[PDB]
Amino acid sequence: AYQVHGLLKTGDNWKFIGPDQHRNFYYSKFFDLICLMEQIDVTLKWYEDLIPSAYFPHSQTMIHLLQALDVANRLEVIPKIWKDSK
Amino acid sequence: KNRAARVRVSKGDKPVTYEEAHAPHYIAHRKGWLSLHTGNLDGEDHAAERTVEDVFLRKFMWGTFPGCLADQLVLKRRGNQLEICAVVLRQLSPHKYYFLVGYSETLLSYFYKCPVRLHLQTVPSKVVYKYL
Amino acid sequence: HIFLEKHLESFPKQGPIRHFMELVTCGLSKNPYLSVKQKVEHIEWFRNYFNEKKDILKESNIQFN
Amino acid sequence: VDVPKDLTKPVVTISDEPDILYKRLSVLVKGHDKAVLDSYEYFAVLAAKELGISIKVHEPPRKIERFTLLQSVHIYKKHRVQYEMRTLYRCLELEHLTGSTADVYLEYIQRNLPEGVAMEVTKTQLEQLPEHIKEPIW
Amino acid sequence: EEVVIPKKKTWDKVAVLQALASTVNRDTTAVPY
Amino acid sequence: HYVDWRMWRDVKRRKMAYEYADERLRINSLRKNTILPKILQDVADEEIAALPRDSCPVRIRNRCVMTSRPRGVKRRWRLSRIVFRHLADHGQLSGIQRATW
Amino acid sequence: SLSEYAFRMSRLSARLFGEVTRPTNSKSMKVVKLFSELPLAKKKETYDWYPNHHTYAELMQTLRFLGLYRDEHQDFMDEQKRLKKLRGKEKPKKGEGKRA
Amino acid sequence: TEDFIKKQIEEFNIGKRHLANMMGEDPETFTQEDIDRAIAYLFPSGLFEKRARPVMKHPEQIFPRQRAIQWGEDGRPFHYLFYTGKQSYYSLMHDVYGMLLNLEKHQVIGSRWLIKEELEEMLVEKLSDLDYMQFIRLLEKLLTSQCGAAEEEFVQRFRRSVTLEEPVQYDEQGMAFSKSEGKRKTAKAEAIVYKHGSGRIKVNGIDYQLYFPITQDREQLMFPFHFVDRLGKHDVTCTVSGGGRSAQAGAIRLAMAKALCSFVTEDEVEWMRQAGLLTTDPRVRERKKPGQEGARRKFTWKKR
Amino acid sequence: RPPRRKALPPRTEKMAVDQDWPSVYPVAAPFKPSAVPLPVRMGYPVKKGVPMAKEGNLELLKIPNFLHLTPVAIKKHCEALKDFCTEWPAALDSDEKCEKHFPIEIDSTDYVSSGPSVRNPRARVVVLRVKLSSLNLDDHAKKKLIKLVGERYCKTTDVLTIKTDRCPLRRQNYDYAVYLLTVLYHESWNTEEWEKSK
Repeated sequence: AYQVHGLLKTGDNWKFIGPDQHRNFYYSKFFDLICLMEQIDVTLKWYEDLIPSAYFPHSQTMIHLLQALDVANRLEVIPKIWKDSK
Repeated sequence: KNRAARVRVSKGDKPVTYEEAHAPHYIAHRKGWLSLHTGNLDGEDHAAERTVEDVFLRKFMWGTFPGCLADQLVLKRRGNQLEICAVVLRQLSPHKYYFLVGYSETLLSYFYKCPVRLHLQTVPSKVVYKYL
Repeated sequence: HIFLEKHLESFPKQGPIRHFMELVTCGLSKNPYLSVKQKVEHIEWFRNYFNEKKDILKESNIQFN
Repeated sequence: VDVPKDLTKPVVTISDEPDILYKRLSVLVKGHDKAVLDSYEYFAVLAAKELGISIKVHEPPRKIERFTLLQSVHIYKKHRVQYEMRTLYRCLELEHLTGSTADVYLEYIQRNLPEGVAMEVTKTQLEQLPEHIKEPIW
Repeated sequence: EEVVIPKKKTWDKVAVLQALASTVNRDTTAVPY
Repeated sequence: HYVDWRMWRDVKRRKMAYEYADERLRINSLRKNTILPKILQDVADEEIAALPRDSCPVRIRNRCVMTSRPRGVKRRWRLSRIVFRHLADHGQLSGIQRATW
Repeated sequence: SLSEYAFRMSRLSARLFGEVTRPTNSKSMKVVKLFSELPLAKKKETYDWYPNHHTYAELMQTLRFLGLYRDEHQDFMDEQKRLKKLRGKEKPKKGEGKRA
Repeated sequence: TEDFIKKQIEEFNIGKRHLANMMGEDPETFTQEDIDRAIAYLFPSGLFEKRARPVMKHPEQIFPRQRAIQWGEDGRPFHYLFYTGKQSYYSLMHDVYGMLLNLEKHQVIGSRWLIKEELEEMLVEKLSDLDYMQFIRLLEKLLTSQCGAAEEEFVQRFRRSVTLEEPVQYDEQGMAFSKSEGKRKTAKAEAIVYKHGSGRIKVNGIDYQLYFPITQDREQLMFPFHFVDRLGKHDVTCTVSGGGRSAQAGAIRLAMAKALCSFVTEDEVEWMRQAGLLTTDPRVRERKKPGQEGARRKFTWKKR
Repeated sequence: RPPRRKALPPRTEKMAVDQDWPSVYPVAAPFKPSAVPLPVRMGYPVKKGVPMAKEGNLELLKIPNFLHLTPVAIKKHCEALKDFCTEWPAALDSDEKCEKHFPIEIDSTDYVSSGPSVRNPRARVVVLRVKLSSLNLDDHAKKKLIKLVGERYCKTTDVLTIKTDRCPLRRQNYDYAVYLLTVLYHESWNTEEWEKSK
């Protein structure tokens, strides 16, 4: 996924991300994978970088982020996330 | 007694914004101009056309956002660009605000043959500089 | 824009009409606000007017072409 | 972490035509605001320094055009209102820069020209004698 | 002593704008423009 | 939809003057000289007299572009003194401020 | 007045600088000064002195009919017109002046 | 309130850091002057009122020093003279009176008294004219008494400096001279007076007697040198521009006096100042006002 | 009752002290209080008051802010634009050498103004300047050229100045200036018989 995203970012390939629905689906799947398979620090960095500049997360993505935080035991971010949800 | 653009005190309760509070002799002293364009400079031209455009823009924007405007517009001109900066109350749903922004930008761009941008800053209520 | 003498070939080589058209061409050459087409149109209108008025001009003993 | 992996760049083509040489660009900016002109002067000077262009600044004397209007709508001729339109100046003289550099700098400072500030740039184009003038055809 | 005249660099009318845009990344805190 | 019928008359006069300006200039140039014969100049005088009256530029009046006021008009802004004051005192005219010195 | 050398030099200079190569008085020079500039009527400030009030008024009226422009002044005028029509003030038909 | 002031202080610190980031400078060494310069550059404003221009000062300065309520949660006022309504002024008076009592126990040139507005700003309390006069009288009685160093420092808190208001060069040939400038009406003059000379004045490269035909102008030129008895002992080269004959003569006179001040003694300089030879004349033409014939003449009030 | 929308907190709160400011403001834009993380205040304060806060402050909205031209942004822009510049000839160190090698100076003006129309007649003026010393002339040709040009030659500066403004375009005026210089030079080097009447 990181290789695919780097390919998207290289040059003007980002313009091929597609319509709004396709872009939202792409970023949702990317962030879900990032939350599942990455260290919580890099996960939070990606969360800051993409949301809300890249897309607006869905409740399922937020739940996945909460699960990743719980796995990392970094519950101190849990309140902030709720504010983010608001 | 001078009456131009002054808000005469009546009871000490009528609220006025920063611009309404200040009298004409305070222009360039405590308040800047509401329209900035190179027309009135030395040697420059087309001042009358810019003035007519500004008057029409103010009237059109006031009549297009009924009661939404919380203060006078600011009409900036850079090259052939035309930025209308407005302060608007948070009355309408943002859907109507976006519709009106797109409408006014496209219509003014086609009417004055210049790229017109409209920048809105929302306020919860009319800002009160003082009470008169 | 400037050398419009070539458009005076339909006018007398010498004479008062030539002097007046020399003045007109000088004025047109000094004019930066008119395209070449309009400058030529002015001279063409003068030529047509003088042609229509050739009777009066020849009465005044001033030949026009 | 979302930085682009690669950067795209514009195309700069080195043509075969020799570039135009400029002895002096006299960018005279006129405005109604001294602070705005000062900020623009600082911006332009910093841009010129970072672009390796020699630049000098001076301030021509301002011009304050004044005029008078009758105050009351009817009669009362002795009462008037006097308005003025201050024109403040700032002249930037850029010396010995080529045509490409001049065009780039002018575009950069013109696209960023603040509203209410007019600009009159005077370009001194160095030229060589035409062939007809180097030696007499006679 | 000889003077050389450099070749004239040419570019598209949007080249300067593209060069400037190359220097700005995406604002993370900002919603799309 | 002009301010008054006088403004409408002024607009019509301006339009007709713009239409006939080239011919008026040509005929006046034929007249205002001493090179050409007198008979031709008299004919040109008659011809320019035969032109419609409203085509004469001297009949154009610089009324205000917003209240049709025929006097007190500042040519640079084409506005009457009252309208110009109303706009300037509200800050809606760039760079115009009360003059105090 | 000047020597023939100076006079002919001036004439040659006028020839080079696109002036009138033949002697001419001021009255005829008025023709040159007429064609050297646009006529007063043709000037941009003259024929386009007024803004197109037809265009402005018709556009605003059409927008108001389409509902995208709230002309408060016209609403006030319509309210006053309705009140006056209820009171009994209405325009009569053409050719029907009350005074006969 | 106090919590509001704390929040404003935190916001100001964050904004100072952000501004230092924006201007690319060290946040730890970003002084208030740097803040002001950055704000002036980023938010230019030609408004003449300096208080109307954008400002991002410390909350201690932006907010009035009247502070929040002068009592804690319990409601007890902090200052013991609070109920006087003028706790600052009366506390200051009490301290001054204590100083006078201690002075009793133990036993002008470059400063003026701050105006009532300055004292009000000092104590952030409204004061009356008679209150200010009473305080000034007490301060002056303190000064007249044998005030010590501490009392002098106390007074200096209220002392305001009075606004009271030369190089020698050598030419390419080692002729020691002095150069000065002067203005009069619209005429501006620049004069050069040499240390040693034989009384030769060249105005615009022309001798004064041929440049100033009027005897009055020559008398004006003579005035500075004659005042110091140095007639015929100095050479002057001066250039004047603008104005009329008398304005040019006055400008040259002022420039010559200022330049010659570099050679005469300090007592002679003081004498020249007392004679009015060094003060730039502020008498300039007054503008004509609308509705009036001239600067001061009104239109003839119509006969009734 | 329909719900009432609640305005979000401004994004300046989410900003970082060590962020990249040019990202926030890439281009000239009006002052947005929700986007400027500075507690700037503008407005003449009321008696015993403070200057108005930025939210709703029309005075700050009036100012043509330079927030898009911070020194960091200027440096980055110049670094990007350095690829577009061409080096000036190092040999031409001073105006003396410039006059030695390039004896003709062409002056033209471009006027920038706010409005939908970019046309400006004053931009059509071209001013050609040349030192007669830098030309190749003899005594007689120089003397004849001076009389021909008249006031266009200043003997103090030894500079001939030909101003062309009669053509609609700047290129046409430049061509006319070159042609005028050519014909003046050729007539100067041409000798007439009536010149003997001097």
